[PDB]
Amino acid sequence: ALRPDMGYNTLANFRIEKKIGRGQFSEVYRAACLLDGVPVALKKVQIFDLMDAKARADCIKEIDLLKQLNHPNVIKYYASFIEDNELNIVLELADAGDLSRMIKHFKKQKRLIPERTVWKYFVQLCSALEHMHSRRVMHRDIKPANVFITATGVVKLGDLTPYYMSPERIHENGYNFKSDIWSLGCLLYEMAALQSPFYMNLYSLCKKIEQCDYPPLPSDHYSEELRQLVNMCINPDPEKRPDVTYVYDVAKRMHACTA
Ligand SMILES: Nc1ncnc2c1ncn2[C@@H]1O[C@H](COP(=O)(O)OP(=O)(O)O)[C@@H](O)[C@H]1O
Ligand SMILES: [Mg+2]
Ligand code: NI
Repeated sequence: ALRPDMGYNTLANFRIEKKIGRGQFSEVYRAACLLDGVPVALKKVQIFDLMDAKARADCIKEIDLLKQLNHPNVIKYYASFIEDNELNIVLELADAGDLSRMIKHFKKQKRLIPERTVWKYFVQLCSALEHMHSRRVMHRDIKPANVFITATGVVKLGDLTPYYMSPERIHENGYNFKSDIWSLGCLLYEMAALQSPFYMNLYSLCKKIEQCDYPPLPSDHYSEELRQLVNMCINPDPEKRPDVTYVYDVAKRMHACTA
């Protein structure tokens, strides 16, 4: 039964329409908020059957930080709450596809993504990430499949064996902001090459990374600007990588003067 005072924080205020995903830790549904008709993704997690006191604190503290985020290029966290012995996370529905599939399209058509199109999407992604960093929140899982795109071409940085392993993460050092920058650079490269720069185990990956053993992007399709931005973002040394604000400023310049 409906509970109007409860907003997005109770299952009674949602109607489940379809199971749309199965995760390793969760099951994901499409649903509608009965109060305003807004469609949403609803995750249900058995955190009591998989987590411990400490983990639940970390996860829940993190989710609560995430709900404060508010930006057009970042998946919105409307609510989270314990109910039926489960963590329920209510998220902005991002239903139309993602960067991983866009890249498959181009591969299938045997075409590269024009530089202009790369910037069109990358600049939105930078916008998303600068918002997060400005709020002192690290994303932690930047990868093409986690970069949703609406039917209208809007980037939606999705909800936080990882796809892009940074050197500090490979060696179990702390993830931090420069680690997001590393992923961001790998993603820019992947948009331009249609493959990860380091496309195979962690030792050989470490080797490759320390020696920049990745194939160069073709200079006849991609500007020095695009290629240098990749180069500096995936520098093995975190201190050599630029902050997100510098990356964003280039993306905006390049988006402006290629469109
Ligand atoms: N906000 C969302 N909107 C639509 N689908 C989503 C959303 N978040 C996740 N999904 C889908 O749910 C599936 C599994 O969720 P996932 O993020 O892997 O959860 P976990 O990693 O905790 O198991 C994925 O295929 C993904 O496409
Ligand atoms: Mg999963
Ligand atoms: Ni190593």
